[PDB]
Amino acid sequence: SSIPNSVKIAAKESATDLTKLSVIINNAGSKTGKSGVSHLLSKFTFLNNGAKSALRFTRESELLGGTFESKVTRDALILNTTFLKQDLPYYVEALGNVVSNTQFAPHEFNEIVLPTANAETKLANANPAFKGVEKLHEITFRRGLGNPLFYNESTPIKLEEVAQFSKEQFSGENISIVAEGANEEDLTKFVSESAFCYLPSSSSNGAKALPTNTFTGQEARVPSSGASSALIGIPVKPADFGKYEVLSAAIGTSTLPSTSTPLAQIPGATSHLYKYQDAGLFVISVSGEASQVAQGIKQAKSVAESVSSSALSEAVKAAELSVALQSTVDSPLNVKVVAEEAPISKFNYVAVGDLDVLPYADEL
Amino acid sequence: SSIPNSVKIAAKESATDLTKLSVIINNAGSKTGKSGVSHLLSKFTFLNNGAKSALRFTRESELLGGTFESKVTRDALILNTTFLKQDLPYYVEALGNVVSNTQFAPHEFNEIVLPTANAETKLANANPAFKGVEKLHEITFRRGLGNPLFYNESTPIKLEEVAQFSKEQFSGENISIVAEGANEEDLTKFVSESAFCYLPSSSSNGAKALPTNTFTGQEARVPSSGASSALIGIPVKPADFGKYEVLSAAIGTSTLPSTSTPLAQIPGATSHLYKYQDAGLFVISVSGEASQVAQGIKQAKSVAESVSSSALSEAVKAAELSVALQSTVDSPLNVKVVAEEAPISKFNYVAVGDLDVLPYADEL
Amino acid sequence: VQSMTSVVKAANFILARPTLSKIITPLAQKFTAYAGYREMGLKFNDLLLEETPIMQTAIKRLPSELNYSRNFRILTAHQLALSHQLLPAEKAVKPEEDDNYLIPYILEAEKEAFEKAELDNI
Amino acid sequence: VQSMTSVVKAANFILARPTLSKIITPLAQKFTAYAGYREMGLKFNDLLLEETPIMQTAIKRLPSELNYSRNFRILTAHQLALSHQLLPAEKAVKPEEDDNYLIPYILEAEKEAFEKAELDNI
Amino acid sequence: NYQQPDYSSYLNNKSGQGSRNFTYFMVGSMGLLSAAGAKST
Amino acid sequence: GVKYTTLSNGVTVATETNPAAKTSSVGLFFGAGSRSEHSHSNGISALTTNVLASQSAKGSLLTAKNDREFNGIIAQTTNDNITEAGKLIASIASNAVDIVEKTDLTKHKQYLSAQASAVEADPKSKVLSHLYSSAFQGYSLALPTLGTTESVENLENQDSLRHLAKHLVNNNTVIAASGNFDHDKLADAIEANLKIAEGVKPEIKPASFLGSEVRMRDDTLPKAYISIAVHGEGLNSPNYYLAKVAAAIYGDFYLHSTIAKFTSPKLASIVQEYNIVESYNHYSKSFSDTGIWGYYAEIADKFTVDDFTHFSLKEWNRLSISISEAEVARAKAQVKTALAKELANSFAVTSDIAEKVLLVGHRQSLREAFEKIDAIKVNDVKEWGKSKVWDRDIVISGTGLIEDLLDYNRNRNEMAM
Repeated sequence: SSIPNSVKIAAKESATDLTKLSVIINNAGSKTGKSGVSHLLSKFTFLNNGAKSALRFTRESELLGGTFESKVTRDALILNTTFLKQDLPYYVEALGNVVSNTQFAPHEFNEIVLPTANAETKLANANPAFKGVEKLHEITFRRGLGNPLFYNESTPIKLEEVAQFSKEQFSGENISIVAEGANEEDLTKFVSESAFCYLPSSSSNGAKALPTNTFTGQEARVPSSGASSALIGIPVKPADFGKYEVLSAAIGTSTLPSTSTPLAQIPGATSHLYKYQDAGLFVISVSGEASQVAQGIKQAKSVAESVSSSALSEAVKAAELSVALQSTVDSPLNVKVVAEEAPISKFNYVAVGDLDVLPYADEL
Repeated sequence: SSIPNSVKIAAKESATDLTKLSVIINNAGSKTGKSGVSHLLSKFTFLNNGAKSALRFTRESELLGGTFESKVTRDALILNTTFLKQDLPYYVEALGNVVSNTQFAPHEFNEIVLPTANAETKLANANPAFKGVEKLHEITFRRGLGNPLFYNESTPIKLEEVAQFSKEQFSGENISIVAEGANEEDLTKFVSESAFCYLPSSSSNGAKALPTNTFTGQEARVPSSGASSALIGIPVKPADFGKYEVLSAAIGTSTLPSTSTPLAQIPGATSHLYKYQDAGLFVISVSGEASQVAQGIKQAKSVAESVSSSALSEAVKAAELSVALQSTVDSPLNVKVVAEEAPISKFNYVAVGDLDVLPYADEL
Repeated sequence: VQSMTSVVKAANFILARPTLSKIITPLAQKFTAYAGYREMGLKFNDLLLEETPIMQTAIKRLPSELNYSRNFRILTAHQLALSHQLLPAEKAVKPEEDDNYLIPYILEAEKEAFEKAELDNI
Repeated sequence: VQSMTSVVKAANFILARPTLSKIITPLAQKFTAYAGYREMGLKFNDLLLEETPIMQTAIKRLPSELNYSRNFRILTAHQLALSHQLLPAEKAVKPEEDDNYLIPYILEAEKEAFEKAELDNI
Repeated sequence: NYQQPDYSSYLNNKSGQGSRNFTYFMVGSMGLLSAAGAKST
Repeated sequence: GVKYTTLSNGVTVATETNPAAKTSSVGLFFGAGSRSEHSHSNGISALTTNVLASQSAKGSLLTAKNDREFNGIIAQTTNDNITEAGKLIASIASNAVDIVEKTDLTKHKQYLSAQASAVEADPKSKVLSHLYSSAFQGYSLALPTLGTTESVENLENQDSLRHLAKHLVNNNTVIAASGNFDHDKLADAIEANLKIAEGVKPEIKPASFLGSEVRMRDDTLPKAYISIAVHGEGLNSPNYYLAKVAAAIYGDFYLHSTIAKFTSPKLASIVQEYNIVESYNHYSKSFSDTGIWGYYAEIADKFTVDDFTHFSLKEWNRLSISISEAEVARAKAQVKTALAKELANSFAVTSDIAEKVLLVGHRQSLREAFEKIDAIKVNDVKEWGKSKVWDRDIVISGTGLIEDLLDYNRNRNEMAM
């Protein structure tokens, strides 16, 4: 159902007595705004409201036993919440006061949003696989989906930019509420009487990200200390999400930790199909010691291609399982796994770590 | 002149009463060995000897008023010394004990060469122009000349590797002594009676770097805090060093600080032709604020091309001046400036800093 | 000792009634003028006792330009007291520049502290 | 106090002459055995007075494996002293295990210090 | 860099090494008077 | 071939012609730096030189030399093209007023203001530039060599034209050269092309040293940058080389250099017991009649600025007492090498020969300088130390993380014991 602001509301029952309510801001992710504003906004989103301060809201939520989180994705900014079914009228209201009338106080920008954002960026980039994936996105999609998922000092962000990116975003058309374990009529009533109905019907100056414009064949290299990594990225149209998913499930994927898969036989290797609204990225990554990774990535490439279609067929059911597991409420997916052949000749390549040992794209 | 070890010795008079004596190890630079070993070796080179310790040699040299330095270049490892004409028999002897029987003690690797190397790497990479140039070399020359000029933790180096890279290098054929303000016969006698005559005639297991194999069209981007930079690099054969030199002198170059040049009219812009034995790299760089650099690099690109040949002709004398200025003893050059047209369509592009603002190669 | 919130509440309690504002405001202005801090280049907020966690937090959150201006004012006041000389009326802080710049930050810190105390006391 | 270089020089002064080595070396071995440090898991080099800039430099210059083994030996000796018990001959440090591992580093540090003093004294 | 405040009036009229000599004289006189008083006490 | 030539007019052509010079340069200098400016017109000397140096060159490299005392344009070319460079600058100079009259200074003023701001951004140049001013506050020598943003913005063509007509005169101008070329051919080329108005040499504006401290405490910077110096011997002073020798006794230091642990100066060994300082630099800056002797230092630790100043100044005390012969022998050798290093490039010697010919009227080749330095005994250094260092007034400058830099009295008291 929807309200006059064109906010999409979806609600379905859940296995447990646990209401999982998420607000997905369609294009407030790292793709839309200036590089990193989405991450800083995700930090700010719960740190004050017109209705409630941060301290009061956090204390009341913990008293209520619920959990609130704000995760930034390239497509959308997701505000997750998980609370007992009894506490729905509270949290929905809170989320209203989060989407609108968020204070954006500088004393929080300098204290709780820059330190936290920098700490998260350092922690994530410490893993060479994640750094390689970010670079691979940056080179496969030069703008939009290529924007780094986290804030970086290389692109300074002023608080006014974050505040102006909260406004002209966060429009009724641009958000969707998704609830597991909540009645759609009750959630609709609460949203209607919440702050959401004060949102602009349509953003006056929405970013309106330009077409994806996938660029294939590019390679990059990111020197780094510690563990090394090597990643191969195939851009894919949405209609191909099925094919590659099956291919991933055929060779082995992070979403499906399972030995005996072709890719698992080489240490540190895993594949995953990042799915987005208008484009996707099939990533084959190997991590660990540089000398081991050098041969591991070549073996992983040789495994991704030359996979028999007969063997690919059995992977259809595993691909359906993987899609269902990834179908978590915050990121719903409708992917028709089809098992057709998936080309790999158009790969991008990115190496991280001991660049002296890791191979170049011409070596595959 | 030469000794039985095939060591090349060249000596010529100098304007001042100052002997400048340099030992150029032909292929002990960052191109040859494992990435960064040349820099670490440059750190070790004067830090101990069989004949003299670090402390004794440094104290005696300073008492003698001389200066000793060890700079690493992609082609060769250069051991510079500048001392009064009276002190030649000392320093040459010292350099002998430097090329051979260098101690390579671990307590120096951990105390005076790793901290110093890391400090120098951080100081140099702090300048976005130098970081961009290093990346541009890394992408234009995939190996060899592309190796970073300085040691980096991303490629761990063990002391034994440096010690084994000093041996099998530093062969008589592989070094050249060049002296300004020293008589060739006297220098030859001193070298013959120095430790140089104990060097291997030819290295048994010299690295013998592979052909340059320039790769053109590649682009890279290096996020960085502070000042941003944008660089364009044209790989060049040695025979073209003249042409590009003239072109550089036509638009403006770092070696020739001079306003009124076409490139100097845009702030922060400078050009330079890095010259090596078998390949070269013409680099047009712009540094400063990201927003300024974004347009500055495009203007510099538009200036490098469309430069009139008639205007290019006047740059011939400036190019000769630039070659003479760069002809410093440690890096002698024989470059015939020709003034012929110099193509730029094959450029590589590298951006450093606020990657959100800086352009992509498709924007030139 | 007295919370800035309490004094602001009392001041608004008075100011809301012209019956008392018309009587006290002239007296308050004369008292501040005679207080002698303006002639030293100081604003009211500069006199506030910094050595309190709430006050330190409020100062830390102060904008860069205001913080630097406050530092210069404090340094000038220290120099004047050290030299036993006062700024003339021309260089003195005019009444209209007593902008109470630091009060909002102190009140924010006080509100945070009071919310913490109220929430953890239940 | 005595420089390790001086004691090493004296030991080599003696050892160069069998006339004195054949007399003292047995006595030295017996005296080291009776010293009682081996039974506590300590080597000679562990007893050396660390609190000296030369000695601290030498230890800082020690390889990782030797440094960790020395740390364990010192900890074991402290535990044995605390418990007033000694290792049996089986677990005691054998005479051949007194390798004087730390002497080279101490001598290098002493040579550096002596070179500094000699050079700056001219 | 910038224009310094004018100290002309504050500057001393006396010689560069002379004023410090006079400062030495009075500091030493203070020290030795204090020594004499301490001796007496 | 240091020989000099005086044209039909009083202009002197001094040329350090020397075979085996890699490249040759010629430059016309007139003795009017920031010394000969005043606050309203500060930076005009740099602006007018930049405009002249901005003129089109026939393949030559015109660059502007700007300094406290002297200022001029320098052209660098290959040895075979030197005569063209000589004729070029004479054309630039003879047409100086005409060029400036029609020249639009807006772009040049932006370049000059950008330079001055860039000088302020670099902590060393700011500290040194402030240091020179604080010592000479109240006199024209305190003015920045390149001027200041607000001062420059008020400059107008009339200001420079007044400046050139006052200073760009035959008696106040010199021509310098260096490289592998015939002296006579250059002199003849200049005479046939240089036409300048006659005028009296402007009296050099006096300046006097005033011990003072200028603190720019900047807590956002990563390191503390400080410089402390005394009234060192300037040019045309018999102790000019002696001052340089004294500076070389303490020499240079850089904590992250391979030579740090093995360098001779006593202060270098002292500071490493705690890693007190990352880098420091002793220097003897010398002007026409006044010089500043001291050091520049960058401290990367907030808590060790006072420790450095104490030890560095304590080391200065050893100039007058317990100075070792080995140090003087080291300093003499180090200065001689440093002196010869400065004169390697033909550009550098051209600047140097112009400086001496203007500010002292005569020049000493390396042969004479080596004969002078070689004769410096330990006693001569000690007498100089007592004269110019012992209990003498210091001038202090500092910009970053200065909070630990103890005030003037503490540092000044360390100058005597």
